[PDB]
Amino acid sequence: QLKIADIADKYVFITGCDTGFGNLAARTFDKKGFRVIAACLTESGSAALKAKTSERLHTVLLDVTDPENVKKTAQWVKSHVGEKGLWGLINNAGVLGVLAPTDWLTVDDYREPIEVNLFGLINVTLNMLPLVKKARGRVINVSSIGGRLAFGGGGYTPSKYAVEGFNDSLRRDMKAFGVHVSCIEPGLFKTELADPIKTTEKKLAIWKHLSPDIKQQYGEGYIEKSLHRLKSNTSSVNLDLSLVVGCMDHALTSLFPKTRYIAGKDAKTFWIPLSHMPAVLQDFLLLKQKVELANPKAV
Amino acid sequence: LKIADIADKYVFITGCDTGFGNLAARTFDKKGFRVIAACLTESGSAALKAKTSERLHTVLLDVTDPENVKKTAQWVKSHVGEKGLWGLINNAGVLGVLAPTDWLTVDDYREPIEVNLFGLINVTLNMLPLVKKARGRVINVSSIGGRLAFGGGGYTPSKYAVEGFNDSLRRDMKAFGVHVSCIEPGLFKTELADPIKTTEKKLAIWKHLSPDIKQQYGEGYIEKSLHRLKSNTSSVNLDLSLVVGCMDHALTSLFPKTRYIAGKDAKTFWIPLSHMPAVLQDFLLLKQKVELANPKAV
Ligand SMILES: NC(=O)C1=CN([C@@H]2O[C@H](COP(=O)(O)OP(=O)(O)OC[C@H]3O[C@@H](n4cnc5c(N)ncnc54)[C@H](O)[C@@H]3O)[C@@H](O)[C@H]2O)C=CC1
Ligand SMILES: NC(=O)C1=CN([C@@H]2O[C@H](COP(=O)(O)OP(=O)(O)OC[C@H]3O[C@@H](n4cnc5c(N)ncnc54)[C@H](O)[C@@H]3O)[C@@H](O)[C@H]2O)C=CC1
Repeated sequence: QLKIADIADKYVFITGCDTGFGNLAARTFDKKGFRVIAACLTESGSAALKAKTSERLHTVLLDVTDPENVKKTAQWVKSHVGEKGLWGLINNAGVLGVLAPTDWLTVDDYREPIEVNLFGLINVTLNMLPLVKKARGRVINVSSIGGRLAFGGGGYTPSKYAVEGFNDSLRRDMKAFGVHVSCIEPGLFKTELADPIKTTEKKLAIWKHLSPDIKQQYGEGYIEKSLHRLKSNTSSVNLDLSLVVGCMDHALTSLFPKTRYIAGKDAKTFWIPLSHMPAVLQDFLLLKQKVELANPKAV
Repeated sequence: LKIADIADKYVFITGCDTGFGNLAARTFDKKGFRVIAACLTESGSAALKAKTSERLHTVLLDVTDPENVKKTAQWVKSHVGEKGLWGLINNAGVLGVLAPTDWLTVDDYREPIEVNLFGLINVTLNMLPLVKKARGRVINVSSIGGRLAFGGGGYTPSKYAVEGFNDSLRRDMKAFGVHVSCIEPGLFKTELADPIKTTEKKLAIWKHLSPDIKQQYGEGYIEKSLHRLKSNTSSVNLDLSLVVGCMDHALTSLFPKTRYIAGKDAKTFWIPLSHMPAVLQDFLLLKQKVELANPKAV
């Protein structure tokens, strides 16, 4: 294979490096000899990341939903990289948000995941884009199988579908500047994103204030019956985060970066294939394992 | 065959002032449905009332106003009583600012996402108990723009998002016998997409654009891009009834489809192109795009 040269002279900006993919990426690209700028949400996230990495790495406190903070951070990066520009932007920061049946939710429940996963990713992209153009560099967007195949109710799937759409508008707009745009679609991975207990604890808070009608339709025990089911399929979840960082690595360092990478044997052989199937067949296969409502005719 | 007792069934349609929503309100009124036509403007609803039977009611709805949506859902709940709401057609939408991504701020993305996604979701969540009651139909108007990305701006993200929400809703509602249909129109002559309106927004943005971007694209880029939009306004459907016919099948068929494609453009070019890898989409979609004056001026 043909890799790029002068990795040591190139800067990579990564969002959400406190935990998960972003943290392993910051550490992996620091070892590789890139100059990493690791955006962290929390002081302890950045202190633990600094403590584990070389002097080539800098950390910045970034909340991607704070437009002043994003603009300041882009100003800082612009001074520091000067005429090298910014070789690599990895939009990794994301949250699950509330995940529940659609008919349990209000529109406000949809706001948080869209604000981080879409608006935050867009604003960071628009603020760094002049620097990535300058370097003729790489924008890497972290999507989800949830951006090709809808999860249950909540803003996560809409936010990820939207990222897929923005990613393609950006790729086509940037082809003229020699800037490559790569979309990464991970399967299910053990990170801090998706915590069966955290997810069940949010469903229970919603249940507490849910109308009598919905409670009668689903039935008492629905939440706990559907946790016994989530836990039946927690074995088939990747613990190897490097399958995703390897994809970021190829998108950063390959002379021929792919427009889409799929991480996880789950994703390559089940989820993405299922995303190409007509809805009749997706609904058939996805609904086979769903908890029966107590009183569906109580409408 | 078709359902029975069309005359006993209510259909709520958003954005009936103009375009698909207007033709749908009129077509379903003629068909003998009891239409509740949500209009953005007083003059939109006065002209719609004036052209339709006494079976039709109009309500003033801004889908981005959550108080207005909740009030309208209360009004509908009283009026349909125990029939519930047989049909919800989420039709209301706007294009927003359409321009190269590197011209835009995040704020430019907000309006189309607020109408096309948040507005559609909030109207859906407020009417859903009534649609469950009727064991009825939710019909979401997407776009080829929700399967294949248009230029920069929030329209394509909003439409991709609708496609995602549509599938979450279909799967959540299968247990209540509620069917969910997604309509993907090609390009149609409505008030949505107006080459002159689109060019007039690009020019206002140009006026405040950084020296760097202006050098890269070059003076005349916008006007060269209008000469090109106007070269391909022949290949734009004038027959809005191709879309309302799809809504009709989704409302009245015992076997409503999960997705309808309207336009010969959409069936034979756009949707096929949406299944191709990016190398091939970018090849075909970029062939006809205005060369930048100084792309290396970065
Ligand atoms: N782990 C999985 O199974 C899947 C993960 N993904 C995506 O991978 C990306 C990374 O998440 P994971 O590493 O899995 O989880 P994680 O929660 O461990 O990492 C997400 C990161 O986002 C940061 N973050 C959250 N809100 C932020 C904000 N407002 N501003 C700045 N940073 C913020 C957190 O500090 C954290 O470092 C996300 O975009 C997620 O949607 C994709 C598909 C599924
Ligand atoms: N016309 C086309 O070629 C295409 C249209 N579509 C979709 O068709 C749908 C209907 O639009 P068209 O009839 O084509 O355009 P249009 O502009 O003629 O109709 C849109 C309707 O939405 C209403 N509306 C706009 N903002 C609103 C708000 N905040 N609250 C309530 N109502 C509001 C307007 O009053 C109007 O009646 C849209 O969702 C659009 O995205 C799909 C693909 C392309």
